[PDB]
Amino acid sequence: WQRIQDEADELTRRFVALMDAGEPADSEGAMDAAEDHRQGIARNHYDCGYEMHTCLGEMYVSDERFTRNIDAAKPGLAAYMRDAILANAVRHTP
Repeated sequence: WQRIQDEADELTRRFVALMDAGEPADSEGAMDAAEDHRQGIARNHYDCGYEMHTCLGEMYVSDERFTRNIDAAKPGLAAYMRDAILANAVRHTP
């Protein structure tokens, strides 16, 4: 497919779908999604990096430039995602 963009968009729906259920971002399914999230991100470049994952959490809310674009497809998804990243990361490394 060579389309390394639509794949990321599947995650948003996947994460957002969690919001729809209002599951706990610490949901194994959600967190497992975090594992998938990290796996797909790291797979594109670099490798294991829970820390680099935490770094993206910043843009998911920091720098109104990125926050504004991400959350544009759903309100508050950015804030919720930040919660998602750390919980998965924390069970691995607090």
